[PDB]
Amino acid sequence: QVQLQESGPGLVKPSETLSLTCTVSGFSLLSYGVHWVRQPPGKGLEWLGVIWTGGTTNYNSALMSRFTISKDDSKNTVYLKMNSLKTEDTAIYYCARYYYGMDYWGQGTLVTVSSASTKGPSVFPLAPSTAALGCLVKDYFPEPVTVSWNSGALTSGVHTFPAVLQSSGLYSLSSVVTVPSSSLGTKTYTCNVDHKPSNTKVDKRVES
Amino acid sequence: DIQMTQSPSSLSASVGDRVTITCKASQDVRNTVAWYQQKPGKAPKLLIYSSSYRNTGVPDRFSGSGSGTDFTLTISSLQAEDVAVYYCQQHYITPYTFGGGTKVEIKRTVAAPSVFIFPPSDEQLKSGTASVVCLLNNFYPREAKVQWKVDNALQSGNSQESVTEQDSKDSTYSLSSTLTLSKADYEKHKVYACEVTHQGLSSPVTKSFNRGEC
Amino acid sequence: TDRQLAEEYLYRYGYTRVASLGPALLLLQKQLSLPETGELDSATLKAMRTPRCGVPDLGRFQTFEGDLKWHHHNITYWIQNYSEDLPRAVIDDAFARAFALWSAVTPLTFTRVYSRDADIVIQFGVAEHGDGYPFDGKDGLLAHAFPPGPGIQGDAHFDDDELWSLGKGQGYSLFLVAAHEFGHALGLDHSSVPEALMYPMYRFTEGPPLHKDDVNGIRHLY
Ligand SMILES: [Ca+2]
Ligand SMILES: [Ca+2]
Ligand SMILES: [Zn+2]
Repeated sequence: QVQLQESGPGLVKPSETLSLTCTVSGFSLLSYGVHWVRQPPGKGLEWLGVIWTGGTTNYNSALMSRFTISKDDSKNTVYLKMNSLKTEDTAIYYCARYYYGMDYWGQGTLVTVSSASTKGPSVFPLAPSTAALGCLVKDYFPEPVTVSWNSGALTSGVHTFPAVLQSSGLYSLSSVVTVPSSSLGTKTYTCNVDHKPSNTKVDKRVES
Repeated sequence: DIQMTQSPSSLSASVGDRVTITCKASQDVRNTVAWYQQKPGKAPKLLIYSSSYRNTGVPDRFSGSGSGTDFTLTISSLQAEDVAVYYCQQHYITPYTFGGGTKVEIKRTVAAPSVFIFPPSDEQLKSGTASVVCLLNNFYPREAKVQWKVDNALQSGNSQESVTEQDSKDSTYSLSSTLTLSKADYEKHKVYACEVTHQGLSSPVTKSFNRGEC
Repeated sequence: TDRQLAEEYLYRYGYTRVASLGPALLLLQKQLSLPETGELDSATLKAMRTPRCGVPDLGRFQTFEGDLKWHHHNITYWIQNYSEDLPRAVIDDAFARAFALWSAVTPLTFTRVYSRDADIVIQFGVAEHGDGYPFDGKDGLLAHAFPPGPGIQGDAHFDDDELWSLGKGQGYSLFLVAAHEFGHALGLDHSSVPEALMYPMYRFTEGPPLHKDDVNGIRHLY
């Protein structure tokens, strides 16, 4: 089973250097090329570069030679180093395997270029025939935030809304779920909030 | 550099309609064009490769054609799960540039929103700020008016909304509007109302609560 | 501008890293079966300018994956694109008659498919064409292929900066170059017998492309 995954710090400071590592499994970097693609949130995809099987690279001239790619075929890793980071570099970065098309992609990792310091969320219960309840993940930076319900159990009716930037400079979102109102005491509903850049997880149970 | 121009930048169609997206290349790019489908919060999926070949596990309704400078992606019978942004890319000459995307959305029947309101939690008030949230659940079309009324007095500039992307099963949207007052300003008033106007509601649905109770 | 021609030929095909230039020219003269004089004489220069396969003579492009031979016998190929120099049916056929040479002497069958899942993928391209291994323009090296294995391996590429033809007249025989390249795609390395198919330089021949050294070489494999 072919897999790719990006890892690296999300927050980086302007004019400093970013390093992402693409860890590959299920295929050989001796046999496939590996490409980097980025996408600013809500915008479209931009191609960054490629490292071919024999180790030569090619980079997008729009990146003013700030960006380089190396790999280790033994350890199944591809390395992206981009220095002199600008604000414009905030995006999701993907690594993808290319063979007549990018058929397998990483899950993408968000890289926020910012001087601001990281800050973890605060979780509050949204609590009041179908009933609705949820969680309010408030005042965190930078993105992303992961919200699951009942440790991954509850899936249908879950709506996690896009984040919102506030005059404080800190994001805020909400996850909700509609449930049968009969099952309000018979079952317990827990939201699991996961803001990794600050390394905080919170589980909140919601009731009247 | 080779430019790839996708048209249209978005389109709205119904289940069963046949959809056509194009992608023009600023210069000859042969057959080396691939189409990707990208669903929100997820990475792109290889859909078509070499102009006309269908990647493994891709339904027959997805089809690609074209060569040289003009390429077409066709969905012969659009299904509700096909909502996504669709990108084209050339891999004839570096940089392997992408098109700008084509957002495909669904037409469906009007579906009225289910409205809920959530008072601030006590844990939050123990910090000096109160967030009152209003929820419009699974409605269509996307356009909906949500205005807050505190003590029947219309509020402005102290809320902000957020809308999900079109659901891939029922083609509905969901929206949240969050009113944020300070603790002091929260306690100056009693009735907190959320009035919602939408095409599936013959008349505005209001959902409210009184502070010193709920 | 002749010593620089030699330094680039020797580097590209692997003699330089294995090795004054005398010693490296001696590795080349032996490997190509020329008079081993150790000098950049006329015959070595003639050879250095003859069109040939782009695959190195000592070493490889890179470290590949696996044991560089196919572990199944129903080999599937994909013709990914065509050159404008020949009708598609003529190109489809040249690749069929090129593969037939090899089935005629091995436990392998060649079945055409229409998928990037094929083991052998055939592709025409010019300069940089999607591998790390760009072609050189008109003449020089005419094609390259890769040892058996996953992904890029097993594939065969042809320099579309050349004029592709079949029999006599102008241009390089797509049938003969393909037959050489499919040798690389089955596990063979270059031969040193001037009259073998896996000999790296291009020679137009009618009559049988395969030579004793090729059938023996393909056999210690399958
Ligand atoms: Ca292959
Ligand atoms: Ca050439
Ligand atoms: Zn060769």
